[PDB]
Amino acid sequence: GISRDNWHKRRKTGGKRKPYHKKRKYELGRPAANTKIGPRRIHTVGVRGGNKKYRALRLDVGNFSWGSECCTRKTRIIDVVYNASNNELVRTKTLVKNCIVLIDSTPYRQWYESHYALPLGRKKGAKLTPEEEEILNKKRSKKIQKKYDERKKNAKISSLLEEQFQQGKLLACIASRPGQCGRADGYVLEGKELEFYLRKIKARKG
Amino acid sequence: MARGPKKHLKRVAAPKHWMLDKLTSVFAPRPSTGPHKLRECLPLIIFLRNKLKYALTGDEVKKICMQRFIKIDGKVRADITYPAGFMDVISIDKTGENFRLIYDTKGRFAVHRITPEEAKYKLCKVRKIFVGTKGIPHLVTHDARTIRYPDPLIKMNDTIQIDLETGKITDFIKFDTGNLCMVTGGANLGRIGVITNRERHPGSFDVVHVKDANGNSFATRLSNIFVIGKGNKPWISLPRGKGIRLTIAEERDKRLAAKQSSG
Amino acid sequence: MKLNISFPATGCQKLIEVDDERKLRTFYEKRMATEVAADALGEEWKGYVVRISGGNDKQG
RNA sequence: UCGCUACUACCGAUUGGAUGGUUUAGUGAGGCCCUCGGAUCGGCCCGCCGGGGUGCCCUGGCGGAGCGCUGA
RNA sequence: GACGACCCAUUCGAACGUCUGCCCUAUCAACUUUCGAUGGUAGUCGCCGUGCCUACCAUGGUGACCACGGGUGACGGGGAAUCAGGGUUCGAUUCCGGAGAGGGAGCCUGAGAAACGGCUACCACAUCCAAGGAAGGCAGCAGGCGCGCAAAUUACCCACUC
RNA sequence: GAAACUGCGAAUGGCUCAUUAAAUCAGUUAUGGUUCCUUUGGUCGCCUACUUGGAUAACUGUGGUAAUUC
Repeated sequence: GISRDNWHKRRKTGGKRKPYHKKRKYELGRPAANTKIGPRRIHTVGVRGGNKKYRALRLDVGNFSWGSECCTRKTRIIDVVYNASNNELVRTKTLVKNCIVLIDSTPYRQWYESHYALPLGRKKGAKLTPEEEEILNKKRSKKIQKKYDERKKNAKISSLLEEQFQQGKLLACIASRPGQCGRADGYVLEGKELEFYLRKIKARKG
Repeated sequence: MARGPKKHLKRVAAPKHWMLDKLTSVFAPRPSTGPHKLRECLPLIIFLRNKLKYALTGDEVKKICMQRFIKIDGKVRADITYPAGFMDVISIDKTGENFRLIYDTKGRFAVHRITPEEAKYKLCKVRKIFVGTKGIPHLVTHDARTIRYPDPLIKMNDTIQIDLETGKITDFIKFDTGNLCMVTGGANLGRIGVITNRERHPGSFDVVHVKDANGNSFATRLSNIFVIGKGNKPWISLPRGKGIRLTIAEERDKRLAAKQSSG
Repeated sequence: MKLNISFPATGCQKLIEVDDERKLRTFYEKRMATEVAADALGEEWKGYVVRISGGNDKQG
């Protein structure tokens, strides 16, 4: 119906070619996923040669990663901020490859606190002392220090990172096609990208 | 016509090395899918009534194959058509006969009878090396056998002897200059001669010179060469003719010399 | 119309033909698979309830 | 040149007629996708009986309640 | 032994893409573009590559070496007739490739179809009816009407070839 | 052993030349840009298991429509 033909469209000279063969099943469209954020709705689509293709509508979880220290945990996908293909897609909260979105930022802290033995940015130390100090202080004899010594000075954590934990959000990059895969996935922004997209955000809105 | 795959091949579309006539009807057998390619096959039924003449109609072959007197590559087959090609062994155990499919210098599949002892193995070219899962290797051959754990110095364009009984190759030949080779396709076909020289081009369609024991030099593409044994010493039995590739004048001279068309 | 009364504990079923408006008024303006009292159908029914399973319009 | 017959082409009022294809705008069948919709049909919990077991349990049969929760 | 299933290889292919090759016409010389024309960047879609499609951005692309437009009683090729040499003319038609099943469009099933000996709708036709409804597509083999200068049996049979 | 469910084929063939001027098509090349029924060869162990759950056809019986492989 809606098709992805190539026997339409002008040649280089501005010429036209007269109608040749009728539309066929291997040149075919099928309308866009237009996936949002919400409760999971998945549809299974039969596709050529078999080998079913998953189309995801309204995901709310993706597997992001923090490849700086190589941990990857499942985290909720809150809202869109920047979509580098169009401005309109952000307004209706459409989710596609290479967007910039927000997450809860929760397990990354839990991992950091247990492994590097330090909290991130904090409102107050009063919260920590009755519980959440129980993990941070430890009763080991022998391997209070012995393990943790090797973790020291490999946890400088950068300025633009640390400030974001306090808000409870982090900026990560969709590196999947949700409409073809059936899953959202990605990597979290680091380095110069994370400097770049801040400037685009503050430029465009506000 | 086409919307999917075809299931007919006519008489006149079919290759000329099956030596078909033109006064039986429009269709020809067409080999069904298998390890060999249809411009290199000899379909089974063409061996049984257009060569050896046991059968006379296609319905007779259907009554023969069901009885399970036929084998191919030491296993039992039971259909009108099977796509056996170069270097396979047919085995009828009731008559005590064994055949081999190999090329005349004319370039067509002949009758090359052999001892049953010879018919316990065949010679197979290596074409591709492919590392499988968890650090295990594979071979790929033209008869489409995947033989795991080969020796780690065997590479493509070599040939390997396979025991039909147990698989799992016992020995091999290494591709080297001065080893004896047979041709399997192209304009030169059925010629036997040593390698002599190689030629390489980065890209594709490298060629391979050849010379025989009649003092003639010729060349062919790389991928039409098949190794048969070390220099002037085949590790297989050879038919009459022996890759000489006589001119037409000399062939005339032989026939009028023996005066041979009667016994 | 007719009816096809059916007894599903012998597997038997029989016909009967009526055109009395009142007895059929019990069935009128109701969808399939509703149950209604068949006691309206006469004096040989007095604790029967039936279920209508459908039928055939005119022109089949 | 003018007069006589066969014959062919051209111009032409009629803003000719007929048939076919393009083209703006409006209207738009049918299917597909998406978002809703819930006719209707089941399952699992509490009574009585049957079987097994410790008034109660499991399973089967039968009825009714909330039809509660749940699937199609 | 039989059947089924996941993956890899193989076979039969399928689908896109490279370079070169074309009949008549200028009383057809400029053509193509936000109704994407050419390119860049990102995304959607698709079996995959790709302006295929969308957003943003650039202003290109093609032509006297004939573009663009129009015409063709133009399906293409393997070939055929004539012929000293060079040519000319023909190729609907038994092999190979392609396109189409009254005209258009959409779609189901399946590994493979935008299928018509499958389906749904519109349009042009034509059939039955108790007038409430229902059913159809011979460019398959025969056969009929029509059209014309112009073209065969409503025959016999799966034995051969598949 | 009729019938009926299930698997498979019906996308092959046959026919026509209407459309179609870099299109079709031919020679030559490319999948390191992809899909592939089938055959062939490999792949085959991180109060229920002495075998689990509940419906449909043929069939039996009663019908409707002028008419249909309804």
